[PDB]
Amino acid sequence: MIVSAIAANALLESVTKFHCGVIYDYSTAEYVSYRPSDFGAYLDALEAEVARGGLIVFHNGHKYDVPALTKLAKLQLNREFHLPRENCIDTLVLSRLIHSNLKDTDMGLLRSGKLPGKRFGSHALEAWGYRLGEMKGEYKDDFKRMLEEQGEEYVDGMEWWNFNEEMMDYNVQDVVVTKALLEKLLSDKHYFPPEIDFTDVGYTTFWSESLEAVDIEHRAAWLLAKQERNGFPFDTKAIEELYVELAARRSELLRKLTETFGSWVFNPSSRDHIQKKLQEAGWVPTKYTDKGAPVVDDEVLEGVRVDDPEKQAAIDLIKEYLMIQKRIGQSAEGDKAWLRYVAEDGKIHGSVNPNGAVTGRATHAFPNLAQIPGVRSPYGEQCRAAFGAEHHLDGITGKPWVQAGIDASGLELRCLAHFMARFDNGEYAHEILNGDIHTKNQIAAELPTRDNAKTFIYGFLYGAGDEKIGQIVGAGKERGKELKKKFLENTPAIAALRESIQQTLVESSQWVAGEQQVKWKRRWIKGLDGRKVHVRSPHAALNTLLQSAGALICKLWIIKTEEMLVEKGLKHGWDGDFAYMAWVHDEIQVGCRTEEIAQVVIETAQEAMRWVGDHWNFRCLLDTEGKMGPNWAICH
Amino acid sequence: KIIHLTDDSFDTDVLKADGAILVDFWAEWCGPCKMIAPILDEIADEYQGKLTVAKLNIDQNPGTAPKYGIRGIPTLLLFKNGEVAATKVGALSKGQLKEFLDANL
Repeated sequence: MIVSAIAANALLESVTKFHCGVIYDYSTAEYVSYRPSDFGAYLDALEAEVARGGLIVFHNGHKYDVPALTKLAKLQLNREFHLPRENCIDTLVLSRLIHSNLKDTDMGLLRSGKLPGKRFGSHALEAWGYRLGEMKGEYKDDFKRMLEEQGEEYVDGMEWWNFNEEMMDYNVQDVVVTKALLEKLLSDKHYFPPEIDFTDVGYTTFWSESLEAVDIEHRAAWLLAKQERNGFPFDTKAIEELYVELAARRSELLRKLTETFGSWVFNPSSRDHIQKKLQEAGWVPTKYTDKGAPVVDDEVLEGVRVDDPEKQAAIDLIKEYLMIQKRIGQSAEGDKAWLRYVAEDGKIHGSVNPNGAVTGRATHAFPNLAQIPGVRSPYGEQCRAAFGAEHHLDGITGKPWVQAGIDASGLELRCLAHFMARFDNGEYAHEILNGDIHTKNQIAAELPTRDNAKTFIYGFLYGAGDEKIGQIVGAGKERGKELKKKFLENTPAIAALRESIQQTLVESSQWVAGEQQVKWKRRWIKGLDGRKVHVRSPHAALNTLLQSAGALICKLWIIKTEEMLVEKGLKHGWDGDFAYMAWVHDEIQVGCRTEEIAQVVIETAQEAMRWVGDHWNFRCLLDTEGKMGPNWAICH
Repeated sequence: KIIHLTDDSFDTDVLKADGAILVDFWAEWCGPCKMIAPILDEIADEYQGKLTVAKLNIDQNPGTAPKYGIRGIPTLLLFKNGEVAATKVGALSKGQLKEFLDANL
C-alpha cells in the first residue's frame, strides 16, 4: 500500500502541467518526493504498486487525482494512464462513509479551539489535519503572507501557477495528513476488523475483509465521477428561447402589477411587499412567520380573499410572477443558473456527492441537477427538454444519441414490505406484486379515495403530524389520530415493524425536563451493507431506515447495471456506446448511441435490479421501468 | 379655501389654470407638512384673487409627483401658466413666503 497526493496548476477542467507529488510506501516506511521533471517516474511508481496488486491512497483521488493524472499523461507525456478502480482508495469517500455523523462530532471539536469555523464538518484534507493535529499551516497562507515581504501582490488562486519550493513542502503536508487520516479510518473496527492490518495487504484482501460498504462507496464514487466527466448534454438555444418568453412576461406582469400599487417601486421578489400590501386590501393574516411580519407565504396566497377585485385579481398575477422569477433565477439570472454552467462541449457537468448524507442518498449541486422542475410543474416541460442526449452530437454519424430513463418502481413501499416481511411472512409484500397497494392502504386506514391513501402512506411513514393529514379531509390537527391508529390496527406488521427494531436500540427511555434521555443500545441503525446510519429520535427512525435501504439499493443498482453493460461488451463514455448523464435517487438518465443500445440498457437495469434483490436476499420483489426517447421530458 | 388635486384634475386645475398656483406635494404620514397645513390655510385666505392654493397627497396621487421631480416633502410648486415658476421644499414661514411670492408677483 502506498499513500500519495499531488499538486497541479489548475482544476480538473483546464489543468495543464504536473508540479509535484509525494509517495509514502508502507513497505519502505519512507517518503519519496517528485518534481516537474519527475512526472514520468511518478506514473511508473503507481503502476508498480498495481503490478504487486497493492493499493494506492489518495484524497479525492477518484474524482480529481486519478482522472487528472490520466489527463496530464496524454498531453505532457502522451502516454495512457488508467489506475484500475480496484487498486485505488479514497480517504474522502471513507470519511463520508465512516464519519457521516460529523455535524454533532464538531461540537467537542469546537470547544477545543482546534477546528476552524470555516472548516467545520468539512472533509477536505486540511480540515482533517486540525482534527488529528497535523496542520503546521496551509500552503495558501504561507504563500500570501510571504508574497507581502516580496513585493508583488496576489491573484485569486495564483499559488498554483508555478512550482515553488513552498508548495513542495506543503505537498508533503497533504500526504502526511492523508496517511494519518487513513489510519484513523482503519482504526474503526466496525468497518475494518482488527484481525487484518489493512495497512499492509493486497487489494484482493482489502475489499473483502473490509465492510461491504467500503467497497460500494469506492465503486459508487468512481462511477459517479465518470458521470460528472460525461456530463449532461445541453440545448443552450432552447433555454435562451425561454428567458425571452419569461423576461417579456416578467416585464409585462411587472407593468400590470405597478398600475395596482404606487410609490413615492413595486418589487419582484421582496418580503417587504406583501407585508406592505394585502393588509391594506382587507386581508388579516391567518398564519405569521417568526419574530415580525409574515413571509411570502405562497400557501395562503391561494386562499387570500380581499374585497378589492383588482387587488384580488392581482394575487394570481403575483403567484405567476414569483414563479417566473424562480425559473429565471434557475435558468439565467442565478449565480448557479444553468446558462452559466454549460461547458465548451455543449454539456452541463453537474457534480454529485456520493454518501453526502446519513442514509446514503446523494446530493447534487453546481448546478443541482436533481431539482430541475418536473414536466408537471409549469415550464418544466421545456426545462426537461433542455437536458437530453439528443442535445449531444456523435463521434461518427453525428446522429443525436437516444436517452434511456429507468426508475425504481415504487422502491419506498417495497422497502417497507421487506422490513415488515419479518413480521407478516410476506403478506404485505405480495400485495405489492398482486398490485394496488395504495388500494389496500386505503382500506386499511379508511380513506375515501386512493389518492388520499397515497399522500397518507408517505406522510405517516416519515413522521408527519396531523395537520397535513387533517387538511386531506379539510380539517386541522384534530383529525389525524384516528386515521393513524386505524391504519395500525388493520396493518399489524407495520406496527410490529417499529416494535422490535425501535426497541433494538434502547434499553429504557426517560424524560428529563422535556428532553428524552433514552438509554441507547447503539445510536446507529445498521444499513443493508453494515454501515452506520444514525438517526436522532426513536419516535420514528423508520423514515431513516427506509430511505437508507432505498438509497443503498439504487447505489448498488447503478453500479451493477454499468458493470453488466461493460461485461456484455459496451464501452462507457461519449466515445463508446453509452454515458451516464444524471443519477437522481431512484431514477437514472443514461445516454445511448443507438436505440438498440438503449433497449439493452433498459433490460440490463432490470436484470441488475433483480440481482440486487437476490444479493441482499430482499424479501420483496424489486422492479424497474424504462422509457426510451430524445431527452428528459420523455424519460419521465 | 384649499384645492384638492388628483392625477386627472391636475391637468385642468393647475396646468390649464391662469394665475399663480401653489401646490403642496404632501402625504398622509409626514411631519413638516402637517405643520405647514395651517400655514397654507391662512395664505390661501389672504391671497384670495392672487393665488390658488392646492394640496396633492402623493400616497393617493403618486403619478404626478414623479413627473415634477419631487425630492422631499412638503414640496411647494408655484405654477405660472402650466410652467413651474418657483419651488420650495419642506416647511416654511408666512413672512418668508410673503417675501417669496411678492418677489415673483
